[PDB]
Amino acid sequence: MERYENLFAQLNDRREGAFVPFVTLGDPGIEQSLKIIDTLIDAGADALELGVPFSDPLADGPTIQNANLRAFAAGVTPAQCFEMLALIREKHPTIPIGLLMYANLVFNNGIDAFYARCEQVGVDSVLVADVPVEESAPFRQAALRHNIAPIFICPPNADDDLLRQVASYGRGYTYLLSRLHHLIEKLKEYHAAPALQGFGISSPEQVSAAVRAGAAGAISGSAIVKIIEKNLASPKQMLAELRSFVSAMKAASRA
Amino acid sequence: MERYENLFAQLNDRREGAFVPFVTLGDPGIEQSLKIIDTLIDAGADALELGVPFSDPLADGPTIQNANLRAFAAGVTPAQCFEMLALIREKHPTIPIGLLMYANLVFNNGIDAFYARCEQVGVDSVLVADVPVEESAPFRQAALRHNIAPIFICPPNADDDLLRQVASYGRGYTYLLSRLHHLIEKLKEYHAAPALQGFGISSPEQVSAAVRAGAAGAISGSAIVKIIEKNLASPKQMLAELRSFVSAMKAASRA
Amino acid sequence: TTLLNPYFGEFGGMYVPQILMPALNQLEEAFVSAQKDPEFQAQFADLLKNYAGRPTALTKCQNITAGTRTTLYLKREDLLHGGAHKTNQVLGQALLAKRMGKSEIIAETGAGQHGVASALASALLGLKCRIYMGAKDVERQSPNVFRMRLMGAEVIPVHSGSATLKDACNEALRDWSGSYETAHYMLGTAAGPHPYPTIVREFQRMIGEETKAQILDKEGRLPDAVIACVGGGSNAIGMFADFINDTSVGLIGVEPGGHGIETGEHGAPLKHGRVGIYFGMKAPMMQTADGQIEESYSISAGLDFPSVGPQHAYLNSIGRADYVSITDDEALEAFKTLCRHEGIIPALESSHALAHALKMMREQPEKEQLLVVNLSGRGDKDIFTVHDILKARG
Amino acid sequence: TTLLNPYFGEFGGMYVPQILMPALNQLEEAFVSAQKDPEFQAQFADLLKNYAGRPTALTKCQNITAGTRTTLYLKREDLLHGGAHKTNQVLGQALLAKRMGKSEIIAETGAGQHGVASALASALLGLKCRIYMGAKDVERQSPNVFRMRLMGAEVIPVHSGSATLKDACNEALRDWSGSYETAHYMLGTAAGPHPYPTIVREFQRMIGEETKAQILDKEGRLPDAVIACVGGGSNAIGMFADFINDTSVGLIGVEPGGHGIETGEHGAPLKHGRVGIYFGMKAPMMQTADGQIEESYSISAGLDFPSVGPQHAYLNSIGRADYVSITDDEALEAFKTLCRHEGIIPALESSHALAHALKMMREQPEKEQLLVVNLSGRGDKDIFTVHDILKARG
Ligand SMILES: O=P(O)(O)OC[C@@H](O)[C@@H](O)c1c[nH]c2ccccc12
Ligand SMILES: O=P(O)(O)OC[C@@H](O)[C@@H](O)c1c[nH]c2ccccc12
Ligand SMILES: *Cc1c(COP(=O)(O)O)cnc(C)c1O
Ligand SMILES: *Cc1c(COP(=O)(O)O)cnc(C)c1O
Repeated sequence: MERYENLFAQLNDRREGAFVPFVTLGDPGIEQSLKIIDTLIDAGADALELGVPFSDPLADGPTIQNANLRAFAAGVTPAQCFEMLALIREKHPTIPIGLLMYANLVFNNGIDAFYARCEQVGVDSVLVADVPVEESAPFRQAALRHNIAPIFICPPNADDDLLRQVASYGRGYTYLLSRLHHLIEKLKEYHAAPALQGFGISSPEQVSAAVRAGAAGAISGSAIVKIIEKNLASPKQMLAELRSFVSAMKAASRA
Repeated sequence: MERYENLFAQLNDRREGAFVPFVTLGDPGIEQSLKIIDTLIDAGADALELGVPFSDPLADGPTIQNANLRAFAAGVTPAQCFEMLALIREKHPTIPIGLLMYANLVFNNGIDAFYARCEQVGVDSVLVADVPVEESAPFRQAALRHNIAPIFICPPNADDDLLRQVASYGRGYTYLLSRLHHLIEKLKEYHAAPALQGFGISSPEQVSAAVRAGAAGAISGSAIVKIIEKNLASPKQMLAELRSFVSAMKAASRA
Repeated sequence: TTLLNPYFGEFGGMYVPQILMPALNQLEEAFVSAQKDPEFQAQFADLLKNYAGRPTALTKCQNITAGTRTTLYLKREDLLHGGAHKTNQVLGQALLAKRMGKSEIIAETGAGQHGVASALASALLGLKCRIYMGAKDVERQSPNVFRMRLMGAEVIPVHSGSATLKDACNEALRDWSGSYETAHYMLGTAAGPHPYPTIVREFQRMIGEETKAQILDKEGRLPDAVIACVGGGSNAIGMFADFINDTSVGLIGVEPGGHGIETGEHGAPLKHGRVGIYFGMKAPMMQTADGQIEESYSISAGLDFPSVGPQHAYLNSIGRADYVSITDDEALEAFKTLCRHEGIIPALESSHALAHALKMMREQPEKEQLLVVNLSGRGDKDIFTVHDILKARG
Repeated sequence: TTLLNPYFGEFGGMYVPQILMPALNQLEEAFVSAQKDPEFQAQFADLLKNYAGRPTALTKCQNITAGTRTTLYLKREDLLHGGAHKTNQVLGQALLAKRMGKSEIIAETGAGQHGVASALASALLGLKCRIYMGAKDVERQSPNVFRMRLMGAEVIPVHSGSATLKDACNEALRDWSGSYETAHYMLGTAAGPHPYPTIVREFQRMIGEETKAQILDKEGRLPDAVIACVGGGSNAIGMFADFINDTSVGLIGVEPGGHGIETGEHGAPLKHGRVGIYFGMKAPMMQTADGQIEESYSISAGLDFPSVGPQHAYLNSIGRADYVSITDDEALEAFKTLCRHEGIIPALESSHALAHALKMMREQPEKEQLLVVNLSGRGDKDIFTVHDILKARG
């Protein structure tokens, strides 16, 4: 949590929005994934949203599903992901790192133990995609005891009750599904964690629009992963293309 | 009828039994069939039992079914059979000629017309295999009006009522299914047409046994037809083998 | 002499070799006795209900008649155990066999459907079932042959003659001629020599009796017409029997028109054949000019029969029932229509009856009429046939 | 907040992305409302009876138990329209969809059996049905794919991810996340997020209610045990529900043992898996040590599921129901036994339940016991599978 609070205070002091790339850990390989992540950071990512490949990712889109498969083909496991997380924090001490998880990988060896491991490696938040607020109690409690921000998705079909719960239970950031001015206003009224818009963000103008709408930033996943997908044969070109795309999206967030 | 009456009076005057070959008209071809029939007569047949190929011969045994198929392969039709019958009578004026028919070929163009055609070509009897005495009225009436002997089968499971009907309605000969001393005695008691035993007669000893049992003779079909079946490639050998078999069976019938 | 009349007008009779008459007489007597025996009836009823699933539903099909003044019900014999109406009468015949002290069943089958029905009743009632089948058919009928053997029936490939159905029937009757004291020949349709047309009808008449009670319950009146496909005639006579004396109710039998009557490739002897004698009966049949029995044809194997039951020839002659024909293409369209609009996949045999009801409806859409089609069977068995035809037609 | 408890002890729940909660809440409310609506009930009853063929028979199988003190009855869901119990609940769910003002159905299927069931109810009730199917399955399921399209359903081949069922489910839920105002996701078993385990059970409970009335009528007492195969758990919970408060009646669920539990190739998560969260529920599942969902296996596609419904996990935990497993070989032997001795070809899924009853009987032949097996479906669909295995085993 502290890293997100610190990041959003700084960005706000600069009248700037956050640009947060999402990639699947291990895609397309462990080494290439670590190089991909270092490139996104050097190119300007304010935070990272990282996926741990799961066998039955009911909510991952087509592009992401293919990223999971490439990571599984490389033999990526949750344990290797945590080793990668440790190394990423060891290289970048201040960037907020958030995980996008599926319930079973968090529940598998004990919910509390999972958040303890996140704390140990330096992860800052966890969004469990298939845990709605109604089933979130054990997850959010375990997260708070280990100083990890529990992240909730505020979908387009959210009602007032959902907004209040999300504002009350979440920390770090609120994941605002783009598929909003009103949702954003109520979240602020209820003092929710800063909102980052996610879903289909692939161009600079969408990042400026998100910030202009009142969001604290934007998340981009499929657009980043497609770049990986298209350059599997030219690792060098992949990083170069990733640097260009992230750098452009981040500039869009500046005042 | 007259030819059968004349034949049985002569045979009786010689204390002799009748040997009656059965063959399918047209098997294996029209010409070969006419040569086959002339050979059976020259070799000693006292009468002939001739089949007209039918498409659905529910009562023909395996050997006979194959004879029908060979005749059909040669394109034999009932009309060609009647042409063959005319020619056979034209060559042999006294030998009784009996047909083994299936009901539909007799009923097809009119029952009466069928027996009229038999009379015209010189046929002496007709056995309609699938007409039991219970359904025989139109057939036996038409036969008598045209001086053709209506032939009935006296099966092994015959009761007294059947014996009396068969004795009363039949003329020419009674077809005694071997599958008998008692059946033969009752038939004589009821003044039935002389009996010829049929079914499985293939050796000389069966012909002598039939005559000794009181039958007036015996019919042999499958044994004759198998000879045709086995020598399809050597017409000459076929006739030679047929002459030998018929000659042997006929000798068995003599006093 | 017989207990019952062997004829329906000039049609029917017992045209079998003399040696089989005692077997027919024995069967007729056991059947007459069984019909007066409340215990036999209770046992047949118990099997129909608790094993076969009777009564079968009478389903109103509203989607298919939308926009017209036709109300259509389908009598659901496709829901009967085995998937077709055949099951009804093989259970009755197997009980008759036992009544006669018999422990063996002889049957013959071409398509294999009668074979399956015979085998399942035999399995259920402890009867050793042997089914004669032309070797040509065994080869072209793997699924049903396997079903028969799974159910314990001995499937005897026949190679004699032309190795087709007629050859299997021949061998079956020969067998029966020698084994009738211990074996019963289970005929699969309302045809053949007396008493079979009568027995099969009586053992299928519950189709019509139930339909009557169900339609009176739901509509409060009888149908304007009941419609059924006609191969040998068992499901149709079963549907028609109970309505014969209800003269306001039309009885429409539908023979297969195959590629079209004019092409000669059809199975519509009743309306387009000629009276003849074969298979132990005097009846309309498809025959050559000189009397050989012609080969019939239909996209539906179950309707590919060259003759028809005598009672149908008779009902036709006196004008009590009317018979029509439906082509392969019309049957296929009815098949597709029912799947899509009612979610019921009908047998291609039954699709001929449905096709004719669809024509009565479509030709006169404003004619008010209450129709019942006998859905004789389900069509899972016809999926590959239909698939390949459609694929072939792109 | 929900109207009904989403859990059965610790099992169940609603583990779906937040965006799907309104669809689940909407469904739960429509279902609670429908259950109190006599008109809905009358309509569901009318379809069950006049279209699907209920009540189904309860058949006493005397041949198979001869020589033992076991009396066995088979609840005949194989006689239900469609050939399996699945039909019951898809008709109820399609009526719920209409109650919610929906005209579209979303389903996904692997083996294709749920697909066929969804498609037939949709055809009948005027619903546009779209079925997601992994491209790998479409290729290996020609027959059922054709059946689905014959019935008007749009079969959508999925190539995303690994192109298997999980990929079809994914796409199906995504679709549903955006279309739920006009489309209903028809789940095919008693699993997934609340309210589905509850809805499916209630829409299959007539199996058990009828069985109770039929057994009391015929035997004058309740069964010592009712036995049913368990994939996701719908036919078994449908059979078990009405007997849950009859504590003298054993409830035995049979999971597929595949090639043997010890080989790891099975579909028995309830007794040999580990609690996890997936497919929207907390339940026993087959999973790797680090939490990936394992692949399950059974000779029977319908039982090839890596988890089990939560109510079963719960009944097991409190000891009200007992669960066992039956291997491919034991299921195959039960399949052959029923065909040969009763003339009924059972689904290979159902053969697992029958196999377990045969074992209870054979292991203790002098134990007096009244058993009912839920014959969930017919096995015409399994003839080639069984044939090839047997041929392979010479
Ligand atoms: O790919 P997009 O359209 O840019 O949206 C990011 C999203 O995919 C990523 O944050 C994500 C991956 N898996 C998820 C599961 C649930 C919610 C969100 C996610
Ligand atoms: O072939 P066998 O066993 O010798 O029997 C003569 C018999 O076949 C012949 O007379 C015959 C041919 N077809 C028939 C039909 C019915 C009765 C008798 C026959
Ligand atoms: C056998 C069959 C028929 C044809 O026989 P009928 O005796 O004329 O009824 C019709 N429908 C189905 C489904 C069949 O299996
Ligand atoms: C689908 C199927 C099953 C398995 O599913 P459950 O939900 O566990 O009932 C069982 N039997 C048959 C015949 C099936 O088609």
